[PDB]
Amino acid sequence: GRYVPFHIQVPQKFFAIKNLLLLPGSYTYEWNFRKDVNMVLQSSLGNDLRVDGASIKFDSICLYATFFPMAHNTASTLEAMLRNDTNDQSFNDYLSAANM
Amino acid sequence: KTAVDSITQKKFLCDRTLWRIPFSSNFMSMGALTDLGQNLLYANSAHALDMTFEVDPMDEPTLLYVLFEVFDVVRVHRPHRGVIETVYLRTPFSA
Amino acid sequence: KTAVDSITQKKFLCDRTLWRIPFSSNFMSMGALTDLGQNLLYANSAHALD
Amino acid sequence: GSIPYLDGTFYLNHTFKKVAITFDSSVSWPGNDRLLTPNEFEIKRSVDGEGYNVAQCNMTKDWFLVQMLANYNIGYQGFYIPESYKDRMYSFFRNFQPMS
Amino acid sequence: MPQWSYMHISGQDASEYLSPGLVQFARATETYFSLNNKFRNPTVA
Amino acid sequence: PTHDVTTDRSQRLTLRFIPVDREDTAYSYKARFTLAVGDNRVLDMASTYF
Repeated sequence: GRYVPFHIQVPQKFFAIKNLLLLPGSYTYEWNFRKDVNMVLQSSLGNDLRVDGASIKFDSICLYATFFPMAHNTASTLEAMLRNDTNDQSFNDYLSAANM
Repeated sequence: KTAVDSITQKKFLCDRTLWRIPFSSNFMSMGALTDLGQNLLYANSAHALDMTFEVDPMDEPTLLYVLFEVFDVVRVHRPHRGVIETVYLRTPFSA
Repeated sequence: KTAVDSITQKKFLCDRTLWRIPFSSNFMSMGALTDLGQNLLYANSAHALD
Repeated sequence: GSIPYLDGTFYLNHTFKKVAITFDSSVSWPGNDRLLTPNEFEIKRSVDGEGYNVAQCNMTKDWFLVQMLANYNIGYQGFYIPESYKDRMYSFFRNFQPMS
Repeated sequence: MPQWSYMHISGQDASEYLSPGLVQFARATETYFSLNNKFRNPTVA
Repeated sequence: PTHDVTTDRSQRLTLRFIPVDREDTAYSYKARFTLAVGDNRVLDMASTYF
């Protein structure tokens, strides 16, 4: 059907956040989204969808995350160890290049 | 039997790939920080760059996409419950 | 242009498999004898299931 | 014909709705507020609005998660396409056919 | 160089710059809660 | 292991979040989630999804 009420699951793709182990605390997670049909959609013929009638309206959005059911003493020792200066976490990009 | 005289036409196709020129003396992947990458002449000195590409002519504009392979690293420190500091490094080409 | 108003029907098929609920605390294959398989409550008492 | 009890050709897996596990009189399993429905594993839901379905079918996230942890132990470090050698003919993903 | 090492680009081995107790803990919990990908291993020609 | 790994303590294996604030323009939209990582809650970010 041309009319589709849809549901879609989308991950975090930025290298630092997506290999991170997040320790106890409260933290803000905020993002900005694209609605432009010529970017968010793909057609086999590449025709302009703004002019030829495709449209999208986003009813709602939900967020999900999975947690380990770890022992509290172990959990405390593992939080303690990663808050130390010598034990900072380290990441790098797979593509790792400047684009021109 | 009735065959004309003929000439031969050769060509090739190569879809999906990126062409790669690694910064190594023998051009081998022997590790990511390369031997030219460790040498002292290059390291303490400044250099300008001039590359010249030949490509085939098109009947509408095109783009040459050059990826400069650099290191793009991040260090992550979380000092207290709810606080987080981040140290970003990109070399060559630092912002 | 003339498209009728529509509803969406979603489904799946899954042939050749059994539904599995392994008996473990965090649902992991950490050992053939599960950790849960060994705890005292199930081992030192009798329990009926429904 | 084929004999599913012997040769393994099961196909009515889809005809289950939800499962409730209860030890003695009111002793819940796994319980301790581990799932959004804590006392029952809900396999499928007709038109979710609460965001509990997944993967473009009507199977739930919680169940999908469970099946991935039981079959391949993937869950905790996130979803990805299971290894080809592990994902055999009788394994879940290999046989998963979402439709809309 | 100094500041490469500080940022672990030209640094030492991951098992060697992490606290031992933590190394030891990571080696016990690897197969069922992977920690290798969290920390850099720099390859050097 | 029957110790020093898992717990029998209360807590959710997976958390659902609904936006605090959403703002929308004619081409774009930003969403706000507040991630409350509790006492002894261990979260690998690779498992995150909208």
